[PDB]
Amino acid sequence: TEAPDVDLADGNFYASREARAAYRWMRANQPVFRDRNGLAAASTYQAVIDAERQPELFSNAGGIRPDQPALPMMIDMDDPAHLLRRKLVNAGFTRKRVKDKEASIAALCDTLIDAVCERGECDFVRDLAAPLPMAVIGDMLGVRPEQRDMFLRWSDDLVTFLSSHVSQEDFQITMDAFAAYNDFTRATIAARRADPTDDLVSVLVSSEVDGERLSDDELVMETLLILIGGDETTRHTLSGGTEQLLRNRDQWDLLQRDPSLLPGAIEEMLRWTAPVKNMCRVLTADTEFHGTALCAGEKMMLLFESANFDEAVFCEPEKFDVQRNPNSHLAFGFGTHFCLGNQLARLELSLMTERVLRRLPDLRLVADDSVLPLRPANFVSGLESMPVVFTPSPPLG
Ligand code: HEM
Ligand SMILES: CCOC(=O)c1cc2cc(-c3ccncc3)ccc2[nH]1
Ligand SMILES: [Br-]
Ligand SMILES: [Br-]
Ligand SMILES: [Br-]
Ligand SMILES: [Br-]
Repeated sequence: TEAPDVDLADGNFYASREARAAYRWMRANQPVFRDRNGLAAASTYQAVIDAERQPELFSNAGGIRPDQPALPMMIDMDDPAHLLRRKLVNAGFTRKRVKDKEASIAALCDTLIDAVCERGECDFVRDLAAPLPMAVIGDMLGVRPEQRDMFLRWSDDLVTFLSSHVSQEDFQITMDAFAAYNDFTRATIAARRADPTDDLVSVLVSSEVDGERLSDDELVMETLLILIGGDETTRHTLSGGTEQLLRNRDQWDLLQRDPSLLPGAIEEMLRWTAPVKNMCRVLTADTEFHGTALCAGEKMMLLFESANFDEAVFCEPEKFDVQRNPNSHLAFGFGTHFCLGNQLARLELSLMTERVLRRLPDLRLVADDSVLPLRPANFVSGLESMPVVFTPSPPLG
C-alpha cells in the first residue's frame, strides 16, 4: 500500500522488469498517478482511452515528449490542422499501397534469414529484428543498402534524444543527425519533383487535399516522423514477441501447426511488447480526471504498456496467449493520432514471423530472459540483444 518510488521520465524505469509491478499499484490505487517528481500519468485502460477521446482538453500541440517542445510534425498537431496534414501524408499509407509491399518485404526477410541460416546461431535483435524494418523504410525513402547503417545511426541518436533529457553533447549529436537527414531528404525531394518515381517522396510530393500540398519543409518533417516509426518501433515487437513464443513453447508449437493463428499472434506480440511506452498530452484547462486534479499547461503521460496489462480489460494479462480474443490493445494508441503506420508494422511482423517459424523451426534462446536486458529509454524500448540457436539450413537465394 505504499506507492512505488518511480520517475516516469527516467529511462531506467522502463528497463526494469519491475515496471509492471509499479503499474499494477497505480491501476489499483491511483489510476491517474503522480510520480516522485509530480509528473502525471494515466495508468488504466479507461483513463488512457478517456484522455485520447478528449483531444481538446488533452492536446498534442505541446509536443508528445515530457520537457521537449512541439515540432511542426503531424504528431504534435491538433485538429483541424492535424487532419489536413494526416490526409496529405495518408497518400503513402493507403491500404492498397501498403498491402502491395508484401512481396518486397518478404524478399527482405528471406535475404536476412539467408545471411544467418547456415550458421546455427544469430543475435535475433541485430540480425533480424532491427534490420528488417530499416530495410523496408530505407527502400521507401531511396536509401542505398550500404547506407542503411548510417540512417539507423542517425535514427538511434534521434530516439536517444526523445527518450531522455540529453547532455549538451547529445543535443549537438541530435542536431547534427537532423542536419544530415535534412540534406539527404531535400536532395530526394528535388530529384523526385523533376523525375517522379513511385517511392514515398514521390507519392507525398504529388499528394493534394482541399487544394493544398506539402511544402518542402513539411516533407522533411513528415518523412522524419515516418523514418523513426519505420526503424525504431517494430524491431522491439519482433524481438520481444518472438522471445515470448520461445519462452512459452506451447505457443510456438501452436503457430507452427496452424498458420491461420498468425494474425492473433501478432496482436498478442504487440500487446505484450508495447514498444512506445508513453505519449504526452498537454492540459488545455484545469480538470478533475479520474480522481486526480490536473492543471492547465502540465503534461500527462499515456502509459500504453500499463493499459495493455490492465486486468479490467485483459483477463490474466501476464499470460501470453496468441489466441487472445478480444485483444483491443493500445500499442498503436487510439483516436485522432492512432498510428498511421500500423498496417505496415503488422505486415512486417507477419512476414518475418511466418518465415522465422518455417525456416528456423527449432529456434531456441541461448540464455533465458532473466539475463537479457532492455534498453534504458523513456519513450521507445525493447531488448538490446537476443542470442538464439537453431539447426542450420541452406539459403533460398
Ligand atoms: C510496432 C510499431 C509501431 C508502434 C508501436 C507505433 C506506435 C505509435 C503510437 C503510440 C502513436 C501515437 C498514437 C496515440 O498517441 O494515440 C503513433 C503515431 C504515428 N505513427 Fe506509429 N508506431 C509504430 C510504427 C510506425 C510505422 C512503421 C510508421 C510509418 C512507417 C509509423 C507512423 C506513425 C505516424 C505518422 C504517426 C502519427 C499519426 C498522427 O499523429 O495522426 N508508426 N505510432
Ligand atoms: C528529435 C526530433 O524528433 C523527431 O525526429 C521525432 C521522430 C519521431 C517519431 C515518432 C513516432 C513515429 C511513428 N510511430 C510512433 C512514434 C514519435 C516522435 C518523434 N520525434
Ligand atoms: Br496544431
Ligand atoms: Br489489405
Ligand atoms: Br513508398
Ligand atoms: Br486450440
